[PDB]
Amino acid sequence: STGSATTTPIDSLDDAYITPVQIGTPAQTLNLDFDTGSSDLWVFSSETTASEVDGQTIYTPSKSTTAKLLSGATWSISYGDGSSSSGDVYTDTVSVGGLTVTGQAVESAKKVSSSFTEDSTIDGLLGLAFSTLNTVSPTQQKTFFDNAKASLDSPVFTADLGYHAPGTYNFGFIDTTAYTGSITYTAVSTKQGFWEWTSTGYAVGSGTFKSTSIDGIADTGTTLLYLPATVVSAYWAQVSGAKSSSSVGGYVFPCSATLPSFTFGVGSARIVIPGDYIDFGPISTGSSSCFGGIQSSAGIGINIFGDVALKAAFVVFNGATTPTLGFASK
Repeated sequence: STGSATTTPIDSLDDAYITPVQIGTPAQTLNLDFDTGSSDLWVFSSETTASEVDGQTIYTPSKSTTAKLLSGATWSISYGDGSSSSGDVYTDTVSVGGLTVTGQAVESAKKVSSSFTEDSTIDGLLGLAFSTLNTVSPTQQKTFFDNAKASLDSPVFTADLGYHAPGTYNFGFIDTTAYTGSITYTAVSTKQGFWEWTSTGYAVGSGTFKSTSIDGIADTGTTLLYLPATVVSAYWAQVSGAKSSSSVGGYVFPCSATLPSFTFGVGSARIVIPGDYIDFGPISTGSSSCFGGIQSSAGIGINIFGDVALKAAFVVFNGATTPTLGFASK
């Protein structure tokens, strides 16, 4: 089997992407944030504290003939950005782009933090990291991909995120029309539960490539590119007037600037992030200070190849017995 679904930016900045997911019988379609940095499929629901729902579409398990309470199971998750959610668990039928999993754990939120409430466009998350990170207790549950894997034509999924435009998540096949040149594959460590890999270096604009190992994660659920402070300083030094602002929370730059590209290495291959991908717009409405899309990972504890990086590539998440990651230009 295979699946193919379009993923759509939630706003004009590509802060996140939503993908429609069918849950239950008859189908209830919710727009979920596919997150290769976490491993829980959770949804706003009829159980979510009413004051914490503001415009989201909810899953109502009592209206699904295939929903079953997973007795005694609870979940609770905290994300890198400080947001969180928790609740109980149902199993139900879940379909993405025509690919169906029966008995998928659907984690129903009883509580969500303010950032979730305040974002009316995201109805929940669909985790695509390794199932070892799943938070369900006392019996850990499998991700949608882990459950689908054996049925897929090939044990892979691909992320093809758009810049200010829709893109695609495919399951079970590699669309050879969706990228240019070849796909370069690189080793993955699953030791921390992430799609963790080592970039071979970087360049700023038309500058020379610096060969240096940068360990980080491929994370579709993180907006920006978070890299070591040395790398990030070298980038922003090429933008007149750019500075790190503790009050704003990172590097800002004059909105009048033209940003240089940023290149990262994948083995001997190179992925180029155009400068415009690094512009996250005014820090507040009407400001002439703009927020940068490359930020320091210092104090995160890990480097993160988030959407800024991934949307410059066609990315293969290869879930073979020994997982790997592939990157192609597009």
